[PDB]
Amino acid sequence: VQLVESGGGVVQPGGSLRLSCEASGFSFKDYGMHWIRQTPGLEWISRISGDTRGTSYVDSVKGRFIVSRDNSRNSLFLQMNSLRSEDTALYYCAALVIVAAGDDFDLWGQGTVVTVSSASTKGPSVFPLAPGTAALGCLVKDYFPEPVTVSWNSGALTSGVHTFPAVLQSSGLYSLSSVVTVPSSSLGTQTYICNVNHKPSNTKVDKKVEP
Amino acid sequence: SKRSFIEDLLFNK
Amino acid sequence: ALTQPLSVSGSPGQSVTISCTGSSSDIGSYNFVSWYRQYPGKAPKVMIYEVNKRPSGVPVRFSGSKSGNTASLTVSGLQHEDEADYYCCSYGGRNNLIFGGGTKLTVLGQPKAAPSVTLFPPSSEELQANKATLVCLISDFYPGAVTVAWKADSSPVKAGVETTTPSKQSNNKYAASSYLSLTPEQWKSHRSYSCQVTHEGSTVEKTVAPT
Repeated sequence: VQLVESGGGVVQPGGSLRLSCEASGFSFKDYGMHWIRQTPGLEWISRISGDTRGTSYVDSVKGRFIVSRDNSRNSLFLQMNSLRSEDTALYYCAALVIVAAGDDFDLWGQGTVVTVSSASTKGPSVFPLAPGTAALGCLVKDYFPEPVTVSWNSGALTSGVHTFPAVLQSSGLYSLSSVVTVPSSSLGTQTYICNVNHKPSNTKVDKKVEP
Repeated sequence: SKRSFIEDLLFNK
Repeated sequence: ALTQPLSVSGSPGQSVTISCTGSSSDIGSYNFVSWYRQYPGKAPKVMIYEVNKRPSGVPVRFSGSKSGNTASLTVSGLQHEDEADYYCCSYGGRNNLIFGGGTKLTVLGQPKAAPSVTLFPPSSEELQANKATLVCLISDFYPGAVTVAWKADSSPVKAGVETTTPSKQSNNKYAASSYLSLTPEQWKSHRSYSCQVTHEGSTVEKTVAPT
């Protein structure tokens, strides 16, 4: 018993996607179906009845999205037009037991990521994060797509290196930071250089990090 | 299917 | 529009409860409250529906109840397999479904650790380049659930925050990072900015100021 989604991806603001949900294992025509998207929580978007006769939308997507189904092929669709940044989410389709009436069937698909971004491939700008123990870093700001790799002193500094995971900004560009704790006494003896490498854009940046 | 019947009414005003 | 606590925890064999607060026209008016468990990288599965009903297969230790405008999920005799995110759901009042924000249930098998927090002010180069990014880096806390608050002088700041959900480090503690985007004039025109990390009811704050 399974719901199999597809149709997501990276789309430009104003763009269109058509999400698909493919149903096997159960009597599709007999269940209301919903679309639910997930961001940091879950947000209910839309519902269509089993007999296709009746549809609901949350207000923010009214006018722009249209739910549809094809019972003859066990398929559920979400035509998304006029996409906004705020639409970026992991979209689930689901048969939800809200009123069971003796039938506790509840089933979700595996999700499909929609990211609304006008963002070309772009290498990062690398800025230094200058400083017992003392911490120093590299800001790897505004790149696309993922990932970057950070090392320090051509890989020869690795103890105390903590390269954190990246964030996806409103703008569609990613930023991460790499921070290393060195002994405070090392701030004169050692040169601290971070090496950021971003492969989709063939970008290799080095940046002196100095107090 | 009664779940269909009352769930549909539940999303109609 | 349905409120859950950010996170809750307990040891193997303890009992924990997750509340879920709605309004009167939703949780207070219908018995259509469901709960969903979600594991990292997987889709939600229903644990409870119609307030207190359990599908066969969901362990007997999961129970749901409702009082006034607040539903609750209790998990008796905790087990490590019960660690996950749990979302409540209710009929919304007008052809409608609303979800809670999520709660992270941690089944503890490691002593707690407050986070350590490093705040970096905007670099010289980035201000040259006309941007300003405050970098809050958060390490080594357990459980992996933390609240990030920003402050210009003493007033809360929400505009421009983007924050990473906590990820397991190699030391099986968690890390998150937060970024406050500022114009260079906002940055230079307050006496200080602050990153407040609250974990387990203890708060680690870090402040930076313009120079």
